[PDB]
Amino acid sequence: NVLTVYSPYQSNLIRPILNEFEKQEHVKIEIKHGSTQVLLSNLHNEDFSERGDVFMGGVLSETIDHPEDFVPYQDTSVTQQLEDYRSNNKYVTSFLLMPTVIVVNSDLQGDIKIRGYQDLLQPILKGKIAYSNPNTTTTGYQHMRAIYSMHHRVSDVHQFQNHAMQLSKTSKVIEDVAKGKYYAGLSYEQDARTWKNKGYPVSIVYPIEGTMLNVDGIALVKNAHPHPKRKKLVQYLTSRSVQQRLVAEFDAKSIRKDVSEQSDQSIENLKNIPLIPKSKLPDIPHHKFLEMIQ
Repeated sequence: NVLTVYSPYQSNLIRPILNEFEKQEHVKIEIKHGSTQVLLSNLHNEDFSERGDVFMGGVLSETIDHPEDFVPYQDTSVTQQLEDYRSNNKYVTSFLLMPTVIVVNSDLQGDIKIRGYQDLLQPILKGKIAYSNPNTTTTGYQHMRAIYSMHHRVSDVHQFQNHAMQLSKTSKVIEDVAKGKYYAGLSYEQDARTWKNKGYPVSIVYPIEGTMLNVDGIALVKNAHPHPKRKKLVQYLTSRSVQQRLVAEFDAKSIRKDVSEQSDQSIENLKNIPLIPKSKLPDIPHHKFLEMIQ
């Protein structure tokens, strides 16, 4: 009896973690891959009997437009989760924290000042910075929410979109910035660090106006025959020892109170990041926000 997991994460990065669960619980996991929104849409158009069991990863509490596709579940670990990033919606369990960032090509930058979104509007940068399509990528979507949160003006989003090139994939932003095609781009910490660590001249900037923190989540999928091990998979992924392993192996921060941000790589501490005031984060459904800025 196969346990089926939807995940927007690259399989090569989640396989070691899930393989340990496979051994512990004597179950085979099958992973369906794609972008967050492709997976959510295919899941939506699947019959109950063909749906998988768990949606693992992605900013689910900001992108799920069909809560009816998921099963309310409150994880054992929630009382041990950071209070500010606890889901607040019954069908998502918060899992990891990931800052969105501006990436800057430090060879190209010279004397150009870039501390946040409004610096990206300088004339010297016109047409020479990049972001990813917010309608199809979670990273583009989150960045447009961040820009909207500065003054709650759609016109700020449109202004930025008249200054920056839109790319079809988030991975193209960091690659094209790293390789010198653009001065700067809108990305997220893991991608930025990945390419920085390859040796490219990538500087990481947390937008001073306000930095959007991605809360990745896990959700149980509503299907006809739920796998008996699926809740144990959620508990496993939010357990202290797995969360410790994720902070140590990735440029992500744990959702847990009792897990430290210390890790042998490059990472700023949350307390030093200029996060968007909570009373600023637009409380707008995914599809409605995209219609707002269309």
